[PDB]
Amino acid sequence: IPEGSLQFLSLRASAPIGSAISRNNWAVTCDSAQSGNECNKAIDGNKDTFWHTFYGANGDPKPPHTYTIDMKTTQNVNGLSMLPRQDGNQNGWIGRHEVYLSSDGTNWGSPVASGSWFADSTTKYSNFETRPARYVRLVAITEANGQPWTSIAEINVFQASSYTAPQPGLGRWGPTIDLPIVPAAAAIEPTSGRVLMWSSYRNDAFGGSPGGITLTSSWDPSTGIVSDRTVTVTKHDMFCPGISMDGNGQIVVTGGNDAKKTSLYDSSSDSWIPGPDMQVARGYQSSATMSDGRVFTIGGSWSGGVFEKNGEVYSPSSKTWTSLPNAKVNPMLTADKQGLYRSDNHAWLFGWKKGSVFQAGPSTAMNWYYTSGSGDVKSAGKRQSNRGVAPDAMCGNAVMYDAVKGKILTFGGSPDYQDSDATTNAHIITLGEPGTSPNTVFASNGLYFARTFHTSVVLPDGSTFITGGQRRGIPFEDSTPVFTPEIYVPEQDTFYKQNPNSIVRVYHSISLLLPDGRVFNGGGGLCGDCTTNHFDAQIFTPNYLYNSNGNLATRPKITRTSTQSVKVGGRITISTDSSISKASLIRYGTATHTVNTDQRRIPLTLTNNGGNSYSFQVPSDSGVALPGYWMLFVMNSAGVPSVASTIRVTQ
Ligand SMILES: [Ca+2]
Ligand SMILES: [Ca+2]
Repeated sequence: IPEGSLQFLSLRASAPIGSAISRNNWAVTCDSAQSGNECNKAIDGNKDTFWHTFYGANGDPKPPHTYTIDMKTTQNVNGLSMLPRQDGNQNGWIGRHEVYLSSDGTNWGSPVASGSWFADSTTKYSNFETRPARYVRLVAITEANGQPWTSIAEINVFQASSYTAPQPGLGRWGPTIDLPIVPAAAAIEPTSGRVLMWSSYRNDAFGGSPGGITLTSSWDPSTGIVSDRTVTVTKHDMFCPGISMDGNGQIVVTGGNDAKKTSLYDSSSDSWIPGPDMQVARGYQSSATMSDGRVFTIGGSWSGGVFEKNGEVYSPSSKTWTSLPNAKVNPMLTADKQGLYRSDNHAWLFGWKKGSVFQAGPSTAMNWYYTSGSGDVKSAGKRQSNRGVAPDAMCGNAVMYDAVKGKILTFGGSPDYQDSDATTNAHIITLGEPGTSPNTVFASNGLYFARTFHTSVVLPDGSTFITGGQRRGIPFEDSTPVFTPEIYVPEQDTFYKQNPNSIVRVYHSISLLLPDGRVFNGGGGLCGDCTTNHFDAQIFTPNYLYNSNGNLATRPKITRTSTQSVKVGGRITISTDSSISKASLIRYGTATHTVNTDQRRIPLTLTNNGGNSYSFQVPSDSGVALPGYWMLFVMNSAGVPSVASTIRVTQ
């Protein structure tokens, strides 16, 4: 008996890592309950009985509706589950919701989790960081269909095996954002400032695949609202696509199950529209935006035949894909045990000067790709250090934290895509002109924790946040998880462990830098009726946003910008509320399968005009300052960043 049905495009939701707390001694209360649908009906163990708020003769009071639990004793709570009514009737199904924890039952504080649950009969979960509590409260903000009622067939609360208070100075995890989909792919859509999330659909528990369906949702940081899941017949089964945000700011998704399809996200109408078909079938490949705004892609797993997966280029202006057969994929293949099926997967691509694209790995061999004529490829040497040659690092990460100096930090990964041990390998690559072999050195003493399928983002201050993953790569399995994130600080050539989280983020997980300076980490799974589909995300707040007291630090503010669009080499003048010491530009990102070829950081050279007025010039080379949308951050002497000001860079 699987969860849900094909009719609803259902998937089993992942539970927290813990056990259900005995409810025999619980005292429950609700804002209202119809006779016959008492509040204790949600804790009687009968899936066919449910609590239901007032209706009919008692009137139809609208939400919010609340369910409060007194567990009588303190427990280390890390989640809750909600089983909706199972009679086919949808009245009362909870949509938008919030979860609160309390030690006294009177001070509930702020929600430990909030978001929106999908409208179907499957068991829903709200998983969050462990916290001692005697009382738990679930608030239904809206009903799945906008109706006045709230109902619950069974509600449970989970306890972790232990609790350890977070250490001061190492950041903080929370809250959890509950979603109606597994965010397997995501991006920060620049025109709206929202986190766009999407996934494909498949569930062998039902069989008979629908075909070409894309499920999408979004989270707005300014309102905290998670939009309802949308089902689009894109005729593009993604699952393992390439993703880029072009020079104009449009999200371009390529290949996957439907190997030659291209889908574009039209931001003005919040919808996926068809793009031109690629010339070659590809899956698990990376794509990268170029200095001229075009998008380059190479690799594509294996296909029944003898068609090579050499490079090709997309033009947003002519809406065409053109093969670049001489931009050969062979030089970048790893020695994966599975051969061509995996050897060209997830290349560490970076658009660079004069239409070139640098490939930093995962293969030991690094290469330069060219896009003039029918393409070209030139060796850039091997990723290495005084410690030796770096081994193939499939699903390791690569982040360009200082584009002006050509700095790329690489870390983690394993020799084979699956069933192999990850390593602590980490390197710093310093890019020069196309065609030259960059110098490479080891980053500090490597990662604290070996990991693969982990994700990462460059932060406003130039540091790189690294999170999730597992010690041994096993897609869809939440084994050997790494719960402690790490931050690399370049000026100190040092890695720092941060406070750990409670949710496993492995294969199919993502991370993105939010405009407000925090990190959005979520997803993982997408395996039908499996127990590892994570329908959520969590926020990580870096230490730079907290003062010594534990409260939010005062942030510098950008009170004015002379323009919001500038050509490469151009100048922008700004005004701040107080003196600042540094500034940076971070390109908006996209993410899936550990790949993010869109993010990068440019340290800005400031000019002090006095009176808290500063100006800066955007790098003249579009290979460094890739066209598209960027986030402008200013930092004070204490290292605290402002929230981002959106800037569009053009040619
Ligand atoms: Ca019941
Ligand atoms: Ca929009």
